Amino acid sequence: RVLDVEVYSSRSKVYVAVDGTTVLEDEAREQGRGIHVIVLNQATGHVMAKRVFDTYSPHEDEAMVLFLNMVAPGRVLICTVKDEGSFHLKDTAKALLRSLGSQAGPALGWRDTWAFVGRKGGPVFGEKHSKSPALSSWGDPVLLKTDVPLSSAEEAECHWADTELNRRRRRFCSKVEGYGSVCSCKDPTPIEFSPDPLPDNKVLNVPVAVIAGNRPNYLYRMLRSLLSAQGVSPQMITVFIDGYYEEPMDVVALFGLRGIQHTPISIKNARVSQHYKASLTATFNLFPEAKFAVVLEEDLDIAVDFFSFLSQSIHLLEEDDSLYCISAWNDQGYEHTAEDPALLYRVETMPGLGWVLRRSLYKEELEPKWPTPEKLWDWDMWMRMPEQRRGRECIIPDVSRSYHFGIKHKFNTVPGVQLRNVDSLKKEAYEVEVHRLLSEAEVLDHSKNPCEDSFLPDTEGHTYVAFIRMEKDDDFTTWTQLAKCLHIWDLDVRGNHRGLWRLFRKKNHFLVVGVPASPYSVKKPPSVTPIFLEPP
Repeated sequence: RVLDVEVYSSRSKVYVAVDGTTVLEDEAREQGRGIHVIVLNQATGHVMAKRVFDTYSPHEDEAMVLFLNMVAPGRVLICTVKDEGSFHLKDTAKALLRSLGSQAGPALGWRDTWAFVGRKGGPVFGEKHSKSPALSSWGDPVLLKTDVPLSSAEEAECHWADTELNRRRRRFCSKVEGYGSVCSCKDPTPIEFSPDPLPDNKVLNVPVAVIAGNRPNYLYRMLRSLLSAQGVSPQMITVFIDGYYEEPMDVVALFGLRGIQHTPISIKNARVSQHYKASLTATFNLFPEAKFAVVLEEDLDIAVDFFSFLSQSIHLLEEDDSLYCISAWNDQGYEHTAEDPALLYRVETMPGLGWVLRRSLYKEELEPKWPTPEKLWDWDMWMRMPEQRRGRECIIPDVSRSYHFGIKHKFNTVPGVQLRNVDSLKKEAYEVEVHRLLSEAEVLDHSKNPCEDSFLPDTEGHTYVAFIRMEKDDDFTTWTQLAKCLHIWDLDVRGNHRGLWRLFRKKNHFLVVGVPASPYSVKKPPSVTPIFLEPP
């Protein structure tokens, strides 16, 4: 058979139509702006992808050239511009549009209305161009009646060997486009992974909760990092999606993981908060013998040794009840302030971004008092308030084991790292080592400037101390200002332990103590006057 595709380019609206039923409209007044790309398979005409690219605005043309390159060849692409798409098209995008046999596309100019439907890899089916006769005038709205030959059920599909990876590959690859080489006949990229097994692994039977929304592109990247991490048990992973969006679920099914959907109790940050609640209770219901639960969000890269790092450290959670969590994320650990991968800290905060929650804490304290949907509080800020944290601390590594790729942070690439002196992070033993470190550490010149490298001797390996004005345990004026000029996280006050911040400057360990609030002011010579910085 053959498909009557109807595409339409206009000033304020834009639509497509596949055998009588239009699968995308957009008469909205301020939005949708740029080229709209819709993608429908070549043997049934089902939509596999829907896109918008603001090439009226800079650099979205680069998003489009990428995406069209990720679309499998043979595939009928339809384009239909509205409002304006010329302004930042650039030679590269016009070149790709030429490649797909479009000639009115590469010559697209100011506020033109242009519609193109055609096959990727030839040939062209219908192109329709409209020229803006004046610069305030626009291309007369265009409508393009093309009939599009339907291919065999066999020529649209990729004939791989019948491995059931490739069975789930085909169920994904025939449903959504834009994921590229995972859906390409030749050189098909892997859909399961061969992570080196971690021996002595204590995190075997800890569930992994993946908190995801309608960002399938992020979640695909996330899961590939995760299922590649040393010692993963995909059995224990379940991806909680907040909504009934099918594309994020198809990515879950592509890797063959367990996917839970949740009806969005809204609004805003309350809505995220309720998804976290729902997902957490759900994880402990799917795994009632589970003492802990790993919580990862979909916008995170998972370091190679992430489960190596948890297995070594998780005994601390049950042996030390003054611990709130274990986190993979050092707020202060950027590439220039973090160095030791074997090293661990205690901090009086709850960083999130890949963390371990203990079952007892959740069902005995947190879940009963979890904020109602009426209140628009961030879940993590609420978990960091003293009624929830109750003065407990979180284990973090100096080099993080998660990377946040949403929308310069140091991230561990070395695998199978042996953490040093793990048991020295129980409450009292950590205090032993802290004092130990201040007794061996060389005090600095506190009349020299702390914001420049001049502050630290030109050396590597030594450990140093600086003292800053912290009048109360609530006075972070000087530290916030300090934080800014070393170019690390500055907004809120993170990584403090009894008034002590641990960081690295110029490959040397570097200790900041707030005087007099911190109980470590005892280590400060009377000669030294505590450093103080004011803001504006």
